Amino acid sequence: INCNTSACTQACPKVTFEPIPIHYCAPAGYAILKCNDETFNGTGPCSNVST
Amino acid sequence: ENLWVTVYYGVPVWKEAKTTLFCASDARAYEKEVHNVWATHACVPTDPSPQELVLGNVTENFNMWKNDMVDQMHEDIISLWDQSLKPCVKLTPLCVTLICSNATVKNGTVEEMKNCSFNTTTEIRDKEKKEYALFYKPDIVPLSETNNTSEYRLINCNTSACTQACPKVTFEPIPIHYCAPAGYAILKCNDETFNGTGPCSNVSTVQCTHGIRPVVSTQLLLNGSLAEKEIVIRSENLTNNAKIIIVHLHTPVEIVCTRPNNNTRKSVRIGPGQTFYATGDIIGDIKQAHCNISEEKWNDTLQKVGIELQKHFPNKTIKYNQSAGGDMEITTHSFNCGGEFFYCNTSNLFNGTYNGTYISTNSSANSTSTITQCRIKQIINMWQGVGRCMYAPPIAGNITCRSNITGLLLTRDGGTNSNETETFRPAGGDMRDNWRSELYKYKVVKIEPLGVAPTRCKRRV
Amino acid sequence: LGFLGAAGSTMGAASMTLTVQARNLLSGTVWGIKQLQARVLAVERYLRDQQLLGIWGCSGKLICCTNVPWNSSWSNRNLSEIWDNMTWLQWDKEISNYTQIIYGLLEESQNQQEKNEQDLLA
Amino acid sequence: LGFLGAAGSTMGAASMTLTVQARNLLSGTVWGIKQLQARVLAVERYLRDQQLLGIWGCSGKLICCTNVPWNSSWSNRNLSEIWDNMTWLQWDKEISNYTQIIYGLLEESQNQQEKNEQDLLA
Amino acid sequence: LGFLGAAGSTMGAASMTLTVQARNLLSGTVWGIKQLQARVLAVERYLRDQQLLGIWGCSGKLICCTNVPWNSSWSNRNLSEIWDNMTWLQWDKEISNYTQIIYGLLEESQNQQEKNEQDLLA
Ligand SMILES: *[C@@H]1O[C@H](CO)[C@@H](O[C@@H]2O[C@H](CO)[C@@H](O[C@@H]3O[C@H](CO)[C@@H](O)[C@H](O[C@H]4O[C@H](CO)[C@@H](O)[C@H](O)[C@@H]4O[C@H]4O[C@H](CO)[C@@H](O)[C@H](O)[C@@H]4O)[C@@H]3O)[C@H](O)[C@H]2NC(C)=O)[C@H](O)[C@H]1NC(C)=O
Ligand SMILES: *[C@@H]1O[C@H](CO)[C@@H](O[C@@H]2O[C@H](CO)[C@@H](O[C@@H]3O[C@H](CO)[C@@H](O)[C@H](O)[C@@H]3O)[C@H](O)[C@H]2NC(C)=O)[C@H](O)[C@H]1NC(C)=O
Repeated sequence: INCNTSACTQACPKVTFEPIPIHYCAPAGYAILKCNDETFNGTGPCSNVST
Repeated sequence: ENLWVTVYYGVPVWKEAKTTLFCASDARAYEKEVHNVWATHACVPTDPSPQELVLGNVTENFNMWKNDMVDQMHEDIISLWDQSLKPCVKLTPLCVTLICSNATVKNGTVEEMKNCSFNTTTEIRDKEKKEYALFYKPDIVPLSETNNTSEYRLINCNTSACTQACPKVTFEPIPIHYCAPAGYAILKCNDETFNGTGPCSNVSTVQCTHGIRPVVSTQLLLNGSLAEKEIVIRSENLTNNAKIIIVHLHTPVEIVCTRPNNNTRKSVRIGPGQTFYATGDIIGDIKQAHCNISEEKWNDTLQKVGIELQKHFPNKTIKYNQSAGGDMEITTHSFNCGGEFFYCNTSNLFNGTYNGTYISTNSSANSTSTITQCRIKQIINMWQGVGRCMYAPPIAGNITCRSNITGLLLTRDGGTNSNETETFRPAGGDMRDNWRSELYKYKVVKIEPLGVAPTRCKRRV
Repeated sequence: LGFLGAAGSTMGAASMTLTVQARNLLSGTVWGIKQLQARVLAVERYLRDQQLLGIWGCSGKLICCTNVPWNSSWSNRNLSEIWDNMTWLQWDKEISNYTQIIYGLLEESQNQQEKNEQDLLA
Repeated sequence: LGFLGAAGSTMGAASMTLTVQARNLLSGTVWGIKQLQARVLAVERYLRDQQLLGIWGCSGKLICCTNVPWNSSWSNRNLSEIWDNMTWLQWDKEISNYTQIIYGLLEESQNQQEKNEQDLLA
Repeated sequence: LGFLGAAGSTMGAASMTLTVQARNLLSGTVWGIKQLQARVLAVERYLRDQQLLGIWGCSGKLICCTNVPWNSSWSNRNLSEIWDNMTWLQWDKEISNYTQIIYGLLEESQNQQEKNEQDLLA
């Protein structure tokens, strides 16, 4: 089915797919806040917040 | 007097020093796609603010030729273009034997384009099919000493391989501002009657340089900046006749070109998932590419140059002579317009002999008079040893190139029989000399905030 | 006043409002590897100059009074002439020889003088 | 007390123990050139802030009493209630207009005041 | 005196002329991205160390006199012995335990001590 739009690459067998967790994480001088209200409709004030 | 030495921080002292500079472009280019134009991609968004400021009491030396900022420009722009030709198709199956027709037109009043054919790799690497393409004459050469006149070669595979330019990048030069880091400063020379060396008696601190147009050229300086009040002529030393004299112009001279042929693009699929574009049939009649200039205005401008070349060689009169000859890349005026590349045989503009007096334009015999021929190439070895190839794909339709001349590049020619009419020529040269014509106003310096002078303080423990 | 509003100006004018030339060590943004090389900026220049300026006891980006004695063999132009008439942009070119000696004198005097703090509050 | 153990707290609590929020300007490890641009981090931010804070005579990462006169036309809420009741995370939003004027007033006052020091021991 | 002209020397000699060891945090030039990481240099080390040294009130790259009380339970070797005979390169090895407590004591004392100036000026 290739060669009608592009060329292709075999995935190397030395790499496998199953997702390892990642922690996208802040630089110093910046900070990440976390919204601690479970009944949260995606907008508005988070009346409980934690750094 | 037992004075105690102090230290000051924030001292206004300069040191001319080397550094890199940031290439920066105007804001409107940055809503566009990657590499479209290239100035949006590899150069930073700019800001004209703050205003340039005069340094009221100063005296600073400038040396246009010894400057190396132009070399940083040159290296950065070459590296920029080299990165631009990685993500495109590296041709390859087209460097084959090309079977071409040999009917010939033979009747004159015409100069034509050759029709050729070749076998191509489609979506099956174990299959080949027939294709045809129109190729401009310089790009194609006879194949072998075995005189099969129908078998012709693409000009590659003798020195290098080539890469097609992607259609998603275009060549129109976006302005660029070569700009300083903090701790360095850009000083601008404000003397208009400046011979290129010695002191600039009026100098200004500038945030960074006004817009440079990196317009490619080889024999004449297209769209740019013009002199304040008259013609000013610059060279390092007229003793060596081999160096390139640069002439600026005050009034513009206008140049317009045209490719009256209506080329049509033909899409060919060359290898898996990548396309090659050629020229199909030409709609309409076959015609010659040309560029026009107005000859009374050109003659006047050339005489005004003549009264500024006579200044340095007063006993010897002036004669403008045809180009050096030999290689096409040297002995022709070449430039870029609409993405296509023109190559003009320009002996017509520079034949004459000037004698100090002013032979005027008035009364005008015919105000519609003009002075008018150029070839076109697709396989371009644009710089020497750079990864020379660029295959410029054809464009649809036709084009025009209305533009302004703002300066000349010349050779002063050696003597002959001590003739009073010792001559000058047009002169091809490096692209560094092309950009040296437009950054002469500037130098770079390094600020030294820490200095020592005698206060009258004493100190406490 | 601008980045260089005192270049070629007198000592009186150029020594007041030193701040305008001291603040502008903050710029630079992304262009490849060479830009991030080009960001020596304050990151090296300011840190160097401030390390010298603090090692001599002058922790301040302005006029500071050190104690090292001006000398007959370094000056040779009339004292009163300098502070009213000349510019920095011709004074540094006359003093440029003796920078390295002064740059050691100013720190050895600082080490000499902060020592007496140890005794004067012990 | 944590990185933000005073956000939305009163002036007295948030002005004491300022150090806990000042020290957290050190981090970073390799994820290539894009990360290495992220190391402007403290290298540029801390130097900018300290340059400002030192140009105003306040070479100290804490409370520093400058002299510039607070004005009738910038305050308009009663003096006594601010230092007992309110938090920074609304004071900054009341005052945010007049930052730039203040940022020049404090440095011109420093250039003024160190000059008198230059005479008062000369 | 060189970069390490006091290593293994007595405290008196090593505590005078500290500048020769403080200044050598300026070097480094280009070799690719890994070198550009390698130039953390002063740009992180000095900024860290000076942030600690200023948060404790000692804005000076030399001997500074803090106030926190040395204790019976941290010392246990005779006072007069240390300053005349021993070297830093074996003193740090005996004091290595109590760095973290001292590093907080020195800053909380500084915050405690600048306050009395704030109110006295009021
Ligand atoms: C560069 O060279 C290449 C060749 O190397 C040129 O490409 C060739 O172009 C011709 C012309 O288009 C093309 O031949 C035609 O292909 C058509 C495909 O549909 C055919 O249908 C057509 O057949 C008619 O013409 C023949 C004469 O050429 C007749 O012999 C034939 O019987 C057909 O005539 C009948 O049908 C027509 C239908 O309209 C009808 O009107 C008549 O009355 C009659 O009943 C042609 O064969 C070639 O195929 C092309 N070659 C390749 C390899 O593609 C190219 O044009 C050149 N470039 C330039 C600018 O000239
Ligand atoms: C491609 O070629 C065509 C034809 O050669 C160009 O079309 C022509 O363009 C000119 C302008 O360059 C038009 O001229 C007009 O003339 C009238 C005369 O009254 C005047 O009022 C206008 O100001 C304008 O100058 C002309 O009409 C037009 N068509 C023809 C048949 O000549 C076309 O511009 C070319 N395109 C490119 C991209 O080069």
